[PDB]
Amino acid sequence: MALMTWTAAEFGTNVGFADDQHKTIFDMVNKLHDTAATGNRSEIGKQLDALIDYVVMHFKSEETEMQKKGYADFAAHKAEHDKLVGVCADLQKKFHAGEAEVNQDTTRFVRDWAVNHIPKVDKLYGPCLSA
Ligand SMILES: [Fe+3]
Ligand SMILES: [Fe+3]
Ligand code: NA
Repeated sequence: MALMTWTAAEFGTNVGFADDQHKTIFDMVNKLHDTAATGNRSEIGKQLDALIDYVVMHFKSEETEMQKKGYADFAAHKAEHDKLVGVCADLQKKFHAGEAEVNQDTTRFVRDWAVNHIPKVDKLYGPCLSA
């Protein structure tokens, strides 16, 4: 049972690149979720690291477009990104020190974050970025 399922109704932004990057995030989170129910710590870490790298790139992609187009709520939206990047960096620090584990609570938090962020934050840039 996949943790996350993308639909257009719930998550579509009317912005092609963003919808595509979102669908990749959901697939990479789903993979990490399944791995996080095991004790395969090396595989957990590789999938965690891949997912974080991709998310940071997604945020940059959204920010570069918002800023270039003079989107009204760019700085607020970047602030929400930058707080999750700080949480991700802190988790990588603790995980790669052997001080914290990644488990299905970790991936449920990323789920919770995304399923709030996409509809309530990302969908707001649609009109600007699809114009
Ligand atoms: Fe997004
Ligand atoms: Fe965003
Ligand atoms: Na995300």
